Amino acid sequence: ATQGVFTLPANTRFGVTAFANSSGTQTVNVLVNNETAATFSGQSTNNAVIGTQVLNSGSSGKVQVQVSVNGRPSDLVSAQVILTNELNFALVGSEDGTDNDYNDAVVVINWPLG
Amino acid sequence: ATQGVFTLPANTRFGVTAFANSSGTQTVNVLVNNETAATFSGQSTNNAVIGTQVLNSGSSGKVQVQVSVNGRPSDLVSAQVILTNELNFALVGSEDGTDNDYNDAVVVINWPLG
Amino acid sequence: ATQGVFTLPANTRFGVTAFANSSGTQTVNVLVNNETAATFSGQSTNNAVIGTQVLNSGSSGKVQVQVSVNGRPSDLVSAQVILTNELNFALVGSEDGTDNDYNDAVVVINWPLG
Amino acid sequence: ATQGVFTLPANTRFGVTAFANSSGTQTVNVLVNNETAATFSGQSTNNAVIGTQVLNSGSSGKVQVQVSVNGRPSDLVSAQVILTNELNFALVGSEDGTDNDYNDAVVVINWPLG
Ligand SMILES: OC[C@H]1O[C@@H](O)[C@@H](O)[C@@H](O)[C@@H]1O
Ligand SMILES: OC[C@H]1O[C@@H](O)[C@@H](O)[C@@H](O)[C@@H]1O
Ligand SMILES: OC[C@H]1O[C@@H](O)[C@@H](O)[C@@H](O)[C@@H]1O
Ligand SMILES: OC[C@H]1O[C@@H](O)[C@@H](O)[C@@H](O)[C@@H]1O
Ligand SMILES: [Ca+2]
Ligand SMILES: [Ca+2]
Ligand SMILES: [Ca+2]
Ligand SMILES: [Ca+2]
Ligand SMILES: [Ca+2]
Ligand SMILES: [Ca+2]
Ligand SMILES: [Ca+2]
Ligand SMILES: [Ca+2]
Repeated sequence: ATQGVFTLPANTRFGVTAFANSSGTQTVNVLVNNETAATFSGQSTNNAVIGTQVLNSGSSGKVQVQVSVNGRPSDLVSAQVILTNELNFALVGSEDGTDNDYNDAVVVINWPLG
Repeated sequence: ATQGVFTLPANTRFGVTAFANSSGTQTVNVLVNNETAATFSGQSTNNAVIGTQVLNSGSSGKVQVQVSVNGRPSDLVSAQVILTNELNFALVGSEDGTDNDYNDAVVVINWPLG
Repeated sequence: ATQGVFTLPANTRFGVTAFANSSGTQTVNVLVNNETAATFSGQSTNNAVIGTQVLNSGSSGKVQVQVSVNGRPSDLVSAQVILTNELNFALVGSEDGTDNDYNDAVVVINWPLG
Repeated sequence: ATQGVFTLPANTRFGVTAFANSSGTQTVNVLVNNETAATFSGQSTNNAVIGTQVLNSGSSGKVQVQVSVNGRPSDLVSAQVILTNELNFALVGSEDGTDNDYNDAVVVINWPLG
């Protein structure tokens, strides 16, 4: 099944943050309405934040997270969780190799903000 | 925080099912747009299904689950999880006593159907 | 990534219930420690419960859900959610065709029981 | 029900990161085995990261997140989500006022690392 794709309420600000846990340099691309809206690049094996930014879901509300290492797409796992019918978390994990820890690039999207 | 309240897409069919794990008789009430739409009553300490039904979220999409034992409201815990940005689960747990297993009445709402 | 596999606490009773939403007959197989422990078969396009049963996670705690239609494995989506650090839900969705509603066979595993 | 408490596997490294979305200064305290292990303090209404750190769950695996503003405990909401039976997210939201957006202090715990 497709992973890393989330439908957020339209024209809503959200945060996107990425953590790295791999020897390979992680390239995280965030698309809004199928167009790049943010790109984070970094390397860490200690969960360092390689990027964080505030974006707007726009008219479509479509947000997609892509993760690649040296141009090769990583395998993604994702899900959305809503707490008290208000607080949203769009979660993404990714695997660039064979150990399957799926934490090589961890992306967290949260809303609402403010 | 409020628990057991979920905003579903409008006019969408969904399933609601309740399981019981308590000495006390569980009364599960499901409200749609603040009006009763289903009521399940049963007793089991072996996770028996005390009720299952198909409902429609209506114009408001507001769905609220209430659980009580002998007229006394149980304490609720809940959350919504979305898989592959399509499959939805609105989950509710409830505690009628002091052991805090929160499974006395377990309610699962799922959509889409068909 | 692998889906439908969950590690439950050892020797713990859990419930497993399956719902069907497809023209095709759904075959849900539940494995505990890689050995069949339950099999549900049914057909419904109205979220009917095609099976529910209480199982024990055993010494390994490994539980895997398989879904197939006419012998063909469906594509699975899954996740585990824990509420108040006590109530557990192991969720599985499955797609047997091309519309991607992933509800053809919906499986819910819950614990603790009693 | 109690919120903000999570049982992680013993002696496992995990990351904890906090975001702020409130006029009030957020004080996030992380306890491991009931003893303070990290404290973040900051103010932002734009989801700024007020802290991030790597901790070890220790022998007990008990991790608890506390959030307060000017010494007053905020109301918490939380849940744990596991993807592909490997990637873990312990999520916490908090409300310091009356608008109930529960994002005043957002805390994300993730593991495994490396
Ligand atoms: O080479 C990539 C590899 O780097 C290691 O340090 C680990 O983080 C692995 O999970 C990852 O797949
Ligand atoms: O008396 C109510 C009580 O019944 C027991 O059998 C357990 O199921 C408890 O969790 C529940 O609170
Ligand atoms: O033929 C299989 C097909 O049956 C339909 O009724 C729908 O439930 C589809 O989602 C499913 O894939
Ligand atoms: O004064 C506290 C208050 O600050 C505002 O800016 C919002 O972030 C509210 O959600 C928050 O409760
Ligand atoms: Ca890896
Ligand atoms: Ca890794
Ligand atoms: Ca109880
Ligand atoms: Ca009980
Ligand atoms: Ca289908
Ligand atoms: Ca279907
Ligand atoms: Ca607030
Ligand atoms: Ca706020």
